[PDB]
Amino acid sequence: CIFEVKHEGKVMGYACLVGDKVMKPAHVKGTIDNADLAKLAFKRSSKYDLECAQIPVHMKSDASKFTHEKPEGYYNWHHGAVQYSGGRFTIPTGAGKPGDSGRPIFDNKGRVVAIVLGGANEGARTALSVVTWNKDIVTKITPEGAEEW
Amino acid sequence: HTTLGVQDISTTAMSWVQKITGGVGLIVAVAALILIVVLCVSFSRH
Amino acid sequence: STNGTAHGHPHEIILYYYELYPTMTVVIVSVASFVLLSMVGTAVGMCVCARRRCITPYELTPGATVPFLLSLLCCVRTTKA
Repeated sequence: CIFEVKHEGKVMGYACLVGDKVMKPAHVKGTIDNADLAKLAFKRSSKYDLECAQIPVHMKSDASKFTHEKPEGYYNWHHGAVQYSGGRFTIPTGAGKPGDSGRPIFDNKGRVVAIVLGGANEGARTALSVVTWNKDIVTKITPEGAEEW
Repeated sequence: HTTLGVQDISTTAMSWVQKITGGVGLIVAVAALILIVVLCVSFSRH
Repeated sequence: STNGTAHGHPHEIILYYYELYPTMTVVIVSVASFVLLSMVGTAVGMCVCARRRCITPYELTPGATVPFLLSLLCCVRTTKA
């Protein structure tokens, strides 16, 4: 379900097969490192900083079902455990660097909860700037002073 | 004494043609404002 | 002479040209062209605004379609496959 966006042979962010679309943050430079995915036609959406397309039939079995459901507590991401509370995702400062955009923040059942875009350093912890689902629609939470990763 | 600059007559008819122009301008002005209003709604939504 | 009947409609409007003239009509035509340009500019702006509206919902995922009809002629046709 997770695929990596490469730019000049360098991983910039990620792409994800959620629902029946193929997502990847709009701000991420590069092209999905997967033939089938790379040749697709994406529809950009600057409001959501999202850029979706449709999953080829032969990969649709590979999608992951997202969720608006996110109760205060700890979430999972590649570098460790993210913490959600006060309507804000945070992590120990240093555990997220430029080149981590696109990486999903899963919950314990695998549902993608948000997609990292960058983070604002506020000391001990960094408030993440993410793309998250609302009641049904996409949204973007960007803490004051975020540094786009 | 004639010999002056118009415009002058012919009323009605004249109004018929005049009324056709400028209305569409008002429409696109209103639509522009409405688009701005919706944009502000989106800005508020974010 | 060159009777300058009133109308109408229009018709007579052009008859006045002969009365007081060389000019008159050409300036009016230029004004009409300017009005057309304003009308065309408005339409172009409106189409760009229509894009601005369909924006956000330009990424992907269910959600119109839906408001895509009622939907300023695209909206749809657009939602679909």
